[PDB]
Amino acid sequence: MEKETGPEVDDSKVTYDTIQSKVLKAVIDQAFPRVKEYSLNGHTLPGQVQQFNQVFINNHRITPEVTYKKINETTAEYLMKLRDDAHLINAEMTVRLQVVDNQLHFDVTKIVNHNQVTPGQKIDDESKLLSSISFLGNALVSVSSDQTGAKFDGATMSNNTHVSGDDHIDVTNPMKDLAKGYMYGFVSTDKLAAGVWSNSQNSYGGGSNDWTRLTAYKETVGNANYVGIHSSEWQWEKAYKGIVFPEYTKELPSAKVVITEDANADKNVDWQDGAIAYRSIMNNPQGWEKVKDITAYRIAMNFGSQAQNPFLMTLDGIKKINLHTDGLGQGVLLKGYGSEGHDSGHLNYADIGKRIGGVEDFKTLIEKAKKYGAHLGIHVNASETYPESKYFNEKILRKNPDGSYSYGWNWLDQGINIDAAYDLAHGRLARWEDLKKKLGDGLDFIYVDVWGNGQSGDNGAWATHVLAKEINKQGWRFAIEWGHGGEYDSTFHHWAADLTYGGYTNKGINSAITRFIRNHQKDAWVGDYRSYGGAANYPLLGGYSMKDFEGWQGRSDYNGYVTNLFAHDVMTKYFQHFTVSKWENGTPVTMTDNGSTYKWTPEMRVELVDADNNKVVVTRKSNDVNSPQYRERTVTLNGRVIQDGSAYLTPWNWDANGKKLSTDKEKMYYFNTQAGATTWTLPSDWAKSKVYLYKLTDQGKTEEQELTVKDGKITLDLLANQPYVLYRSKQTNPEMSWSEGMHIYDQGFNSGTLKHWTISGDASKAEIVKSQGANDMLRIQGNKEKVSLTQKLTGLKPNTKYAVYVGVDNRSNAKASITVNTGEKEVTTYTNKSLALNYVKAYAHNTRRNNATVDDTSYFQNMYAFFTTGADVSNVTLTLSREAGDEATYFDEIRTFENNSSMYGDKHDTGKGTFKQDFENVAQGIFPFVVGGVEGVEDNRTHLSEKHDPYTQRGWNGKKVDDVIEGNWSLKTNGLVSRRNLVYQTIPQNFRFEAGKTYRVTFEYEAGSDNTYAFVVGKGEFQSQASNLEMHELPNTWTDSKKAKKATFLVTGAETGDTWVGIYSTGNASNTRGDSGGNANFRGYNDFMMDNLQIEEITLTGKMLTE
Ligand SMILES: CC(=O)N[C@H]1/C(=N/OC(=O)Nc2ccccc2)O[C@H](CO)[C@H](O)[C@@H]1O[C@@H]1O[C@H](CO)[C@H](O)[C@H](O)[C@H]1O
Ligand SMILES: [Ca+2]
Ligand SMILES: [Ca+2]
Ligand SMILES: [Ca+2]
Repeated sequence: MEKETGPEVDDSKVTYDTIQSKVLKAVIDQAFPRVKEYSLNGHTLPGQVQQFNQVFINNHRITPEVTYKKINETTAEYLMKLRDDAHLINAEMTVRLQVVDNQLHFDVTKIVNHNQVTPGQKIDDESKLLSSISFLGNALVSVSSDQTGAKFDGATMSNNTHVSGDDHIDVTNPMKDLAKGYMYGFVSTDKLAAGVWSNSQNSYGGGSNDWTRLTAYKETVGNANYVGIHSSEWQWEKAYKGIVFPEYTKELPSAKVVITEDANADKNVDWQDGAIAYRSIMNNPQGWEKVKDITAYRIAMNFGSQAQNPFLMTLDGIKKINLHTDGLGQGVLLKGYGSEGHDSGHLNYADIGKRIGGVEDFKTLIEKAKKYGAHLGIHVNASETYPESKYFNEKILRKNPDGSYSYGWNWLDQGINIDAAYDLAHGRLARWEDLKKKLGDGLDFIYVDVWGNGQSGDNGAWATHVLAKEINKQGWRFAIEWGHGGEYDSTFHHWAADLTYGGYTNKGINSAITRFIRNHQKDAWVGDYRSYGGAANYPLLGGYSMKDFEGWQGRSDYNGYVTNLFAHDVMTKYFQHFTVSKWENGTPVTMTDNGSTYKWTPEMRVELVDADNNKVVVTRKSNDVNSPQYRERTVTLNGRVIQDGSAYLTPWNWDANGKKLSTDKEKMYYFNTQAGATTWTLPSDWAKSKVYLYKLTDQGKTEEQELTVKDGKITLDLLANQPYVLYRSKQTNPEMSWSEGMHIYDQGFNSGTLKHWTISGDASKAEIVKSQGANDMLRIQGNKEKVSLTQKLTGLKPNTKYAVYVGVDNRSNAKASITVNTGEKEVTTYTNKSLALNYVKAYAHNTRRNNATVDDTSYFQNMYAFFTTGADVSNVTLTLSREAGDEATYFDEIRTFENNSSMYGDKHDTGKGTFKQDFENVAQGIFPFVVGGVEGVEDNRTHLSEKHDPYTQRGWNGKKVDDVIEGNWSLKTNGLVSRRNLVYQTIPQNFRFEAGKTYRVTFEYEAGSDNTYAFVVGKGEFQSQASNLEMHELPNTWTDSKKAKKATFLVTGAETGDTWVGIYSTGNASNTRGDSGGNANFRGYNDFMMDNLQIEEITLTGKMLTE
């Protein structure tokens, strides 16, 4: 390429002024808000050297009519009149340039559109809107090829672990053309560096063209090439289908430059200096300060009406983690906080799940969690909804150009995508406000699922910023799913933090520049996941690795959750207590993974600092990618080694909420992923002290040991993959108030003792044991007389209807019971040997082998009693008991909660009389049924359907069957045809067909197809040697009827006491009547609904004897 030339600059007709602080001077044009050049400490950086007195308004070139006033020594103002009659532009904007020390601020301080526009109202011509303002062509700062050390460094979005988003370009003549959007951009010489920020929500496209708030441009002036950094286009008045968006969607344009000399004392001036300085001018995502102390993220899941994780139970998990981590902070995402659980009731943010304890128990959880530094978040959706939701309406639904619905997720029900732009223009904000009003203060984060994939239309930079602002205004921190989502406002990205998702192309932000700037503010990065290669092959800063134990994607591994916190997250979070100050890359390496062989340049040393001038240095032990030392680091703190390879001994000087610890609460954590002795030098303020070591378990600090300090050093030869904590004085474990608010002490058997139970009988026959999944359970076995355990139920309300259940898995034929005595009345329920395996994926005692109770299976099911308090609630007791037997009964979870069911002879309490279930007051689940094995262990596609006329009912969008037969609730199964398996069944603990007695079972049902579902009678454990079943295939209920049909069956209890009834998915094909896809799913061809179940004990007389 030949040396390049361009026009020289004739400034004979230009009048310049200067504005200046004590350190920075800017030469500015009086004709237009342009900076010609900057001076700081006798060094210079150009701005926009060649005048370009044009702006682009609505993508039309306009020569503004400008008037100027120098306001004061640092500040100048420009009034810019904008007129283009052909394009209906008639407006004016005011711009200020202001120097603040080493910063230059560019602000549009006022915009007036002389066209009539009313936010929230119709506009008849959208071209009358003043929708975009661009000052592209006027660089805010630049560097010239004639300057020594001239370089540009910029970041773009990459989520591919093989491909850095960063460009590093020497500014030379000749050089390659450059006209490109960037998220972050720096220019520098050997003397000065500059960074640029803008609030522009411009996009040039997806991928690396998105979040492009800056544009870099090469311009040749005379014999020199300049690379300048411009703000990209800003947005202003916008509409959707003629409806002008709310005023809050308009944010005045702003940009800033910062200019700096060496800022990290390396005696070199480069982008890193600019990046340090940039932290003073940048936006900061709201809530970022919390991130560094949220060490233990996870999800607690509810789904399908089951109430797997009631709000108050989540507090007990918080207490386990508080003990086991010795007080590290937590972040629990409540996926299924609303409606019937996860993926129910979307858009109605304020509909806090009633079956998990409602707003009252949510409020208690938020408040009580504060002292454990445990922050709660919720999962919401702003992209799709279901007929059941209050906010389902034709107007909000997304339609394709052809008029068809854009169908969304199908799982419990068939959802339809919403039009997010319509939503914004029609009151979305108020839905957040309603949640805030109902819930109150103290919620930490809103995680918006799906958003950023386009299901709801535009989910790009501008639309995301608007959404985030609505959430942030309520006091909530923003979190999103995708690695590429929410770059401006997010603090957490699920597919960055859960390293398993998506594979190597779909991870966190692969940018050294961006991570240097923002590592401490968000979990948005590339973590250690060797099989992805590139940046994910042992990042020096770590990166959040999220696992779970409360039901998300079936996850239940408590011990592995904790090991993972210490293996990845403790050091990741340690670094976030500092800001990056220096970043050094090594020589390129060659890697082969994921179907390619490629080059990657790794970081070899990263330094960080804090406001106390502590210095952390992280060094990769080798640049050789084929050496084990490539995947090892050293970490020093003020030169003292705190990590070396597999082991660390790291200080922690912050409480669970991030507050500075008192001196006597300062501690160190030890963790080593390998066996072997390690030796550590103590800091001077430990070297002469006594030192005590504790093994951390789910019981807190254990196995106290005083260490021998020799020559200021300690040596630790401890268990691999086991956390320990060290202190300078003896420590104890506090009272945890297990299960506070739940009316009973420790109902998950987490406290290591049964001493708070009153035990009647031989106490040696009751003990806490661990399941095959390491989950604690009460076990009674080997007893020749009854064994009972009793507690008072505390804190109840007088004259109030309650439910209580215990989870029970009985391997004995002996009676295992739950009994409540209110003082005035006693009620009891029992089970003999359990006969139904547990298929609920989000429940910790499902039958997946790794969750198994014993013998590789789980038959846990909730065993209920229903009672009513009297006037005095000072002596209400709960007793778990077991009659004599050699085999074991296992119990876990005793939940007592308000309930208004009337199942027993039209009365609430457990007792005699005709059994009825109208599904209107279900405590949880699908009682008296339990989900069967039709889908295996799954987020079962059977739940309690909620009415929303007309959308849930026959006729809407051609629906063939009602979701709800009577009242507000029914029992719905979505699409589980042709499975040759049991959809659900009663169990004796929930309804016992007594030996030799006959019952009339009646219900109303909808069925979309003939003989796809059957009513069945069985006994004992169902086996799909297949079990004998009495089979009654059911006809469709709509081709010859305007409503649900009534079914009636006689059932006699087997002498073995183990008779049950249920609904079975036959082998027959369903009939979608020529419909397909979403229409076929929506319309209910493949569905079954039940309501108004009655089971009446009868004596067969007269014509009953004929059938
Ligand atoms: C998918 C996922 O991990 N989470 C939820 C979700 N994410 O949005 C997507 O677009 N996901 C996606 C990922 C890969 C390929 C296609 C799509 O969206 C869903 C709602 O649209 C749903 O909530 C996803 O979670 C699943 O939820 C079901 C129950 O509805 C079930 O619990 C699954 O185990 C979850 O992964
Ligand atoms: Ca430097
Ligand atoms: Ca009903
Ligand atoms: Ca539903």
